[PDB]
Parts: sequence; C-alpha cells; structure tokens
Amino acid sequence: KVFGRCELAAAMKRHGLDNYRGYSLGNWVCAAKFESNFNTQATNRNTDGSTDYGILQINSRWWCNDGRTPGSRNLCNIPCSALLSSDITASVNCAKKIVSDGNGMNAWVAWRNRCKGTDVQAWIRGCRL
Ligand SMILES: [Cl-]
Ligand SMILES: [Cl-]
Ligand SMILES: [Cl-]
Ligand code: NA
Ligand SMILES: [Rh+3]
Ligand SMILES: [Rh+3]
Ligand SMILES: [Rh+3]
Ligand SMILES: [Rh+3]
Ligand SMILES: [Rh+3]
Ligand SMILES: [Rh+3]
Repeated sequence: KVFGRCELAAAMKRHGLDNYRGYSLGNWVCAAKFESNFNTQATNRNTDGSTDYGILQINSRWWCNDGRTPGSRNLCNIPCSALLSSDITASVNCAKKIVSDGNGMNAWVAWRNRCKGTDVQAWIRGCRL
C-alpha cells in the first residue's frame, strides 16, 4: 500500500508515534518518505546481505527474521514479511523498539541525512490530526 502523506501521519499518530521517545510526528513521516516513499511493500538489499523491509525500512540484521540473513537476530519477534503489510502495526511496534535502543532516530540513516535538523513539521502540515 502506498500511503498518502496525511493518511500515514494519521495512522502513525493513532499508533502512538507522535512524540514517542521525544520525536514529533513530522520526524516519523519524513523518515518514511525517504526510507520507502510511503510504500509498505518497499524492500532493499544491504551490502552485508541483510534486507530492509517496509515503510520504515527495518533491517533483518537485527529486527526481523527473513531466513536469509546469517548470524542475524529477530529482536521484534516477527517475520520480515509482517513489515510489508498494508497495516502498519508491526512496523510501528518494531520502530518503537529500535528508537529506544540508544541511538534514537539516528538508527535510520535517511532520517539522519535528510530529516534531522530540518523543518520536519512541514511533513504534517495540512493534516487533520
Ligand atoms: Cl513535527
Ligand atoms: Cl536469518
Ligand atoms: Cl534521542
Ligand atoms: Na534476522
Ligand atoms: Rh502532534
Ligand atoms: Rh549498510
Ligand atoms: Rh517464521
Ligand atoms: Rh490494524
Ligand atoms: Rh492501524
Ligand atoms: Rh515550518
């Protein structure tokens, strides 16, 4: 499913991301924009053989099981395919664990390089939230 910007903002808000670990909703929407272009079905292979899945491009190296990432963990206790669903519940719940692990949103390289320090509020402008 390819979310609209405000549609995704609304779903992220309902699921508790707004100000989660101190990160305003615009941070999460900006991250999703540059990670996946709001596409829940997005996948990308990493150089190390792990794969990133879903709207927030969650990595099989640590967070989910895809059966093809040797030596990896499954800290969110989910198949990576759960992260591709039209329902963002699994991605949000796993994202909450990632952002709590010490590095905050710096875990998402595209957030660090493209969202951090910018006017992220722009990403939720106009939405009925
Ligand atoms: Cl914001
Ligand atoms: Cl594996
Ligand atoms: Cl932080
Ligand atoms: Na894994
Ligand atoms: Rh808000
Ligand atoms: Rh890499
Ligand atoms: Rh399985
Ligand atoms: Rh649901
Ligand atoms: Rh839902
Ligand atoms: Rh502004």
